[PDB]
Amino acid sequence: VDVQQNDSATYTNVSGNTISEYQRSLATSVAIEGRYNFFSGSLSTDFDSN
Amino acid sequence: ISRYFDRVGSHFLTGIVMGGRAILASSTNKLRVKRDYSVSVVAKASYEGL
Repeated sequence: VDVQQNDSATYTNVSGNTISEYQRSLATSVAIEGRYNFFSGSLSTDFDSN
Repeated sequence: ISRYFDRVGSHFLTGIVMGGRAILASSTNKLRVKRDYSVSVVAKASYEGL
């Protein structure tokens, strides 16, 4: 048997990192008024989406 | 003959140097991206009669 010295080392390192972020906002508002000498009217509407 | 060169080689070592070798290779990439847009709209009306 023929034995040869072969003292050796190898190293490898691979890493990946990722972040993804998405954001949305929506706002809506409506205000209405109505007037008559013997009547008053008001309406409001509000909407929010995230 | 072809098998002989395959199994024991066509040459033999007669002049060798005795050593240590070390190698390192390293790489890094980073990327970050940000983009955002905002819109705001206002519409107002006021109206009057007699």
